[PDB]
Amino acid sequence: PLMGWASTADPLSNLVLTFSTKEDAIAFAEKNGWSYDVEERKVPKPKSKSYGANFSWNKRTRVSTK
Amino acid sequence: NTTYKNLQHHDYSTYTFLDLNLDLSKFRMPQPSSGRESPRH
Amino acid sequence: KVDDAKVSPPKRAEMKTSMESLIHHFKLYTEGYQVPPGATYTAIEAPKGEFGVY
Amino acid sequence: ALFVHRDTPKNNPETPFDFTPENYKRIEAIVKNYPEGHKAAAVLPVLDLAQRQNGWLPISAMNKVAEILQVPPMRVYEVATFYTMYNRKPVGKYHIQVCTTTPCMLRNSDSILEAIQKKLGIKVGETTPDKLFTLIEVECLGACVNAPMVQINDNYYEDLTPKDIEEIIDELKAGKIPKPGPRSGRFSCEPAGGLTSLTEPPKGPGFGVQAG
Amino acid sequence: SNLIEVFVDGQSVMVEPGTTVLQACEKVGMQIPRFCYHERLSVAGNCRMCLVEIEKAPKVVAACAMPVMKGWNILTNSEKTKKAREGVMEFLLANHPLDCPICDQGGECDLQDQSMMFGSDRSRFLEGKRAVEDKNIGPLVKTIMTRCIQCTRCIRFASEIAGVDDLGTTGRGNDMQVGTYIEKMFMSELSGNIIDICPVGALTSKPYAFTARPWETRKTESIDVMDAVG
Amino acid sequence: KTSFGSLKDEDRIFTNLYGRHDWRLKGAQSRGDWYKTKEILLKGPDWILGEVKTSGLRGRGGAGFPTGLKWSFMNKPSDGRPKYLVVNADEGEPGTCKDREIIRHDPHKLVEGCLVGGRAMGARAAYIYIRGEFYNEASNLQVAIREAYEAGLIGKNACGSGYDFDVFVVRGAGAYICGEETALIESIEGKQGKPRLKPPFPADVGVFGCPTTVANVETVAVSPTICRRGGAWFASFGRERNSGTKLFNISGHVNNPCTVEEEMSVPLKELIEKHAGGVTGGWDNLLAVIPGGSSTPLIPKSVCETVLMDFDALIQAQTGLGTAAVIVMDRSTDIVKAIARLIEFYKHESCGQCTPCREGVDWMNKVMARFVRGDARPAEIDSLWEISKQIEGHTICALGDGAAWPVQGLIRHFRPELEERMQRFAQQHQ
Amino acid sequence: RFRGEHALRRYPSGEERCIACKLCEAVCPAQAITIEAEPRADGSRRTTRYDIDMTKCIY
Ligand SMILES: Cc1cc2nc3c(=O)[nH]c(=O)nc-3n(C[C@H](O)[C@H](O)[C@H](O)COP(=O)(O)O)c2cc1C
Ligand code: SF4
Ligand code: SF4
Ligand code: SF4
Ligand code: SF4
Ligand code: FES
Ligand code: FES
Repeated sequence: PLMGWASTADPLSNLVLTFSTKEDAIAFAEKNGWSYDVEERKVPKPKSKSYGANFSWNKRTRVSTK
Repeated sequence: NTTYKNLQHHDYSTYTFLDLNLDLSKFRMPQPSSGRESPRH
Repeated sequence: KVDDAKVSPPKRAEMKTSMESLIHHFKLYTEGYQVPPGATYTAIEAPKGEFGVY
Repeated sequence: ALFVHRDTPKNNPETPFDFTPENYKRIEAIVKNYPEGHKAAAVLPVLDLAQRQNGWLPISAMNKVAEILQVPPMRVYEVATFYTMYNRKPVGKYHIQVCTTTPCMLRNSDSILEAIQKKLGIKVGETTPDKLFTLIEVECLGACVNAPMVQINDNYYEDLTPKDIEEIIDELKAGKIPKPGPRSGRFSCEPAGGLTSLTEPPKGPGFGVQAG
Repeated sequence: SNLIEVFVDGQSVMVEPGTTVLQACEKVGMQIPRFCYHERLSVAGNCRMCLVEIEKAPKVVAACAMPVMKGWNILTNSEKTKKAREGVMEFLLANHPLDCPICDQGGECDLQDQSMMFGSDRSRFLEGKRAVEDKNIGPLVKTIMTRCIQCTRCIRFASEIAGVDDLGTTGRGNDMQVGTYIEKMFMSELSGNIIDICPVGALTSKPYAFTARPWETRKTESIDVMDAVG
Repeated sequence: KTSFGSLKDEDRIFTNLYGRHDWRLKGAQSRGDWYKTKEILLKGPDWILGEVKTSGLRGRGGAGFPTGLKWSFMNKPSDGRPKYLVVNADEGEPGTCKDREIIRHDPHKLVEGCLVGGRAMGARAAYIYIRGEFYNEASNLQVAIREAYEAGLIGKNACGSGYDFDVFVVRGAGAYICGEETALIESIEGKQGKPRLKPPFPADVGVFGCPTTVANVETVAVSPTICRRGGAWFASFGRERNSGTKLFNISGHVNNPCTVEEEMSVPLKELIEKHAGGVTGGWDNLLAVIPGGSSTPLIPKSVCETVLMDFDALIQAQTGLGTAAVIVMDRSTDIVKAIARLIEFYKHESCGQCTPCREGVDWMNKVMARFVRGDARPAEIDSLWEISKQIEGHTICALGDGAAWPVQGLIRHFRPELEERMQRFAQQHQ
Repeated sequence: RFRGEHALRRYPSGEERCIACKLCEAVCPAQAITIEAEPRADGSRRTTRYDIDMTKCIY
């Protein structure tokens, strides 16, 4: 109420712990006591694209611009 | 032969290219289609 | 300074008229230059003694 | 050269613009040449028809071509802003292209540039305070083997000199048009010495061939 | 059974047929730096950044659009690969204006990060530096078209996801203005998703425009509303 | 083997250079067209390909890819997708008039050759792309197509046998890039002229997705003559890799600048002076010689007095042979100014696909401006050397490469005029 | 080159020299700079709040 800042009563608000595997993450979280929510890893899906398919003859995949 | 066998080019008017494309439109095999009539149909 | 602008920032003349030196100035002061992984140690002679840094 | 439209009416659709049904039959011949399934390939010949009908194309012409070829207009705007033969500025009857790059400038095009400049009056790249003298200097056209060259509406002029400049410009003022071919004799692209080409009447299919 | 042998600097790995060099290099972890390729769109090649010296070839070729013959070896850390990256990164920063303070992608540039980690340091090209004046695309998307590196990513996004076909290249040589020719305020769906496509600071958010620069703001997981897909 | 080769009469592949006896299919029959071609066509396209590789046709237009390998790639078995033949007829490399002469004085042998190429590889229709600068010559081509149709011998069921073959003509709209190999293909497609990526070849995906190819007009002109004439009669003029006749033209600085057919090799001094008038001011007046046109490095005086005019010879001279502007230029012109105007041409015509040619021709245009005004340092001329090493081959097409090579030739040969120009600018400012 | 008062500058007969480009708060080793930025009705990007903590400022 004097400067327009965001104070907090949260010492733990600026923790982050970058790990390398989900197993050690869950093991450390269960080791140190508190609860935890696991979200699963999502890779980009591999696709099938080609420039010749962008220059189709009777397929509708057509670049239409260039 | 040292005589300019052209001047057959000389009479060319500004419509003659589209005129020749117009008149030579027959015996045209159907320029093969592909699915839709257009990229957006 | 070193003549490796991807570590030390350039000076003002090239900074106000370059492009690579302005980019290097900008990102070098925002992010900080990347440092390859590994653990090093060194130590020099502080007037106390072995000032070591790991 | 101001590649954004910025309407300025005598533009600003709808400018009233329409063709001739004979030109519509030209349009149907043009999109009857190309195969079915790829109608969008005749954009440049239809836009060439629009330029040959009305000497420069307005934006309503591009909307018209887009509605005829049932395409979005943006491809027509790309093709209009991309090439060289299509001048979106309004021009006059005759259009002067003074071509000068590698044999043309190195065979002294600057005399021709000075002659055109101090005969016509308006500066290079600009237009004239009448019609029929929109002057631009241009890059290579292909017809290189002679003096630096002048293209007017589908015609060439080679082997120039400032008295030929005076003659051709005064006769385009009069309206009588000279030949597209070369000057100073040499009625084609010729070796202009002692006729170092072929002289005998060629035999052709008569003499020794094989597997025919 | 449909495998291809490549060596990534000796490390062998297997490649499905028809795919690119770049997907296998990203399979082994090597992010070859890219500017025009993006996986939600088709493959242009107009940014030239992904050059890599593939062996027994005097010419250095692109990696976003190379068919993968059997038995390659891909030299990413060679000499002339680095020399080509130095050259291309020096070419990009020539006609790019000194706007990194007044840009809105200070923390999130691509020229800045990749020109630190891959480019030269002492610049050249003393005079010159042409500028393209901006347009008015939409009141939701602030647009400066001098910073456009003409990378042809928004164009492919339009013609292949938006289907609107209002953005195009105009001109030749150095002079390629990218946009809509006819003073039309481009308004369509997913036009807010073009400020995340544009890799350089040439298409930014209009209402956000000048409130923060993204190292201060912390990033937090949440779930969407107002659509049933999230 | 010939002693460096020259023109022997009636060994000209095509007569009627200009304005000769008539301009008609009857004149084509008198000059050697429509003679016994059906017996050539009905033997099998493998024999035509054997005839062409017997002649050993080097590909024209200044590329180097031979016609036999290309049209042997064109022997794909026919699927449901048709095959197309595209006859390219633009004239880049300013200084050209290569096929302007051919399409102005003899379209009939081009009709012969496109019929031969359509039979020889399974092609079905031939699109002929003329430059947009050539309305009158295009209408002459239309009159010749009307004559060939009105004979009732092409179009549908050609040569009397059941073999239809249609030919169309598409105008240009003015470009250098539409002459190239694949921007041609997409310029026919109605999209704006922009090259594709090469490892999908035109012989696999082409005009909208069909196995097509693109032939130069000189290849189309020479093609029925090799079919109607003997094997390797063409190949007896010059060396073994390159073989046959070529248009060597001086479009530039000589007295009577003109065009001559010659064989594959020639002594260059005989070529320049003993056929086309004389050099303007004598043999010792010229500063240098450019072969090829505009995509070729220069050749100075002490190199041009000795080097013969072969493709392998100009590979040995680190250049590339093209057409029709094998010209000299005088000391009275500044070659810095000439090459700078050529770089301005390169900026004015180039598409904007690839980043490096775009920005490299941008820097080279502004830097050659600063060299004509002379306002730089020698580190700048070596920087221009470094960027010309950087650009080359790192693009799609060869316009960036053909912008790299003249800078290379100027730096390899004419350093001292640059140094004296910069020293005179130092004397001017100081 | 003493380091004292933390003053601002401005253009010759012109507006505020700052752009609010957040470099000083990105480098401030006790984070005493606090910048909240907004553009005004003109269009040039500017600020709202530019605070220096004199306690945290190590100079
Ligand atoms: C930079 C460049 C410019 C070209 N200019 C022309 C041209 O003006 N006219 C043309 O017919 N072909 C032109 N071409 C294409 C070449 O002539 C090419 O060799 C042709 O497609 C096939 O010729 P070839 O089969 O006889 O080798 C150009 C190609 C490149 C790379
Ligand atoms: S506006 Fe952005 S995304 Fe579009 S071409 Fe330019 S730099 Fe690329
Ligand atoms: S996009 Fe351009 S102006 Fe913006 S931060 Fe990057 S280099 Fe600077
Ligand atoms: S090198 Fe230049 S002109 Fe050639 S395809 Fe690439 S962008 Fe176009
Ligand atoms: S935000 Fe800080 S670094 Fe940027 S202009 Fe303002 S005072 Fe300078
Ligand atoms: S340069 Fe003038 S015509 Fe080719
Ligand atoms: S990523 Fe391959 S060229 Fe842009």
